[PDB]
Amino acid sequence: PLESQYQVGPLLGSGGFGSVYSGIRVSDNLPVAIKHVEKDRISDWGELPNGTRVPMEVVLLKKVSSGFSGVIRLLDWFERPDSFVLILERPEPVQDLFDFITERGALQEELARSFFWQVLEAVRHCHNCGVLHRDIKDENILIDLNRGELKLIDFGSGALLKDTVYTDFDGTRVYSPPEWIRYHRYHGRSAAVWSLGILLYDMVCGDIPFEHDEEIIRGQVFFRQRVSSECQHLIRWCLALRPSDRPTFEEIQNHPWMQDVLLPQETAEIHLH
Ligand SMILES: Fc1cccc(F)c1-c1ccc2[nH]nc(-c3cncc(O[C@H]4CNCCC45CC5)n3)c2c1
Repeated sequence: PLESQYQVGPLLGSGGFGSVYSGIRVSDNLPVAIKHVEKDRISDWGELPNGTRVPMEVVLLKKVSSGFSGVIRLLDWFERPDSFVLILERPEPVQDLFDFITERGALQEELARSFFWQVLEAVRHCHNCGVLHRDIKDENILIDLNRGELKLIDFGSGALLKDTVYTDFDGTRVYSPPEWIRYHRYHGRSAAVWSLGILLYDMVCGDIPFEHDEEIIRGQVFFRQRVSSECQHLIRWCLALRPSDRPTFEEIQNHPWMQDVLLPQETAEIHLH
């Protein structure tokens, strides 16, 4: 079942998401990632078209898993007595964006643009498929270093997308919007756009803009690195205090800072190889 089909490799890491291992699919030597989650730690359950009780993460991944490569593909999954196991794709060589930024510091704007654009395409794809990630951040983005392609990972804090208010949140606090901090209420799209402003700031400054609740609520952005005025403007727009003042995905991608994006392969050749 799981035992024979996959050869298990080293532990890649563990956290709120559970424990993830490197691995190889025995049949064709396909590189994979093997993710284990205990049932006790799963608060958010969902149901398949089969009518089967699984972790919401499995529901969400199946809804977004198609030829589009901006989201990590779910290859298979298994239930065990006290856990679920997910077999996910694994690009090779790969590095998560948090580690990449830690090593480089602030990213050049051309590179940040390419990366941010790909994140946007991936988030739009999720939203089109009825899925809200709810934990967009550097740690949850992988870079395929050869192709220069980014992938979203870890849908364990996600939800079905809806147009009504959310009153639960389980993502990362420092990426969460002021309406959550103050009222424990938010809407999907506008909260996602706030997290994208935090992410963009992180890319171009090398760290997140806010640490404490009061800074989030105050929403005053200070630039610690040299950042173009157009990029500063896009960031401040994404981080508007009122949800309804934030741009739509379309407005973000039509913003002047976002024009003439590099292709992924060009991005790898210039910045990654
Ligand atoms: F294979 C890898 C090597 C180095 C870093 C990586 F992130 C990976 C990798 C490759 C394929 C993957 N598919 N899914 C994951 C995954 C899923 N959920 C969580 C998660 O967390 C990792 C990324 N941020 C830091 C913590 C982490 C354990 C290392 N990865 C995945 C990861």
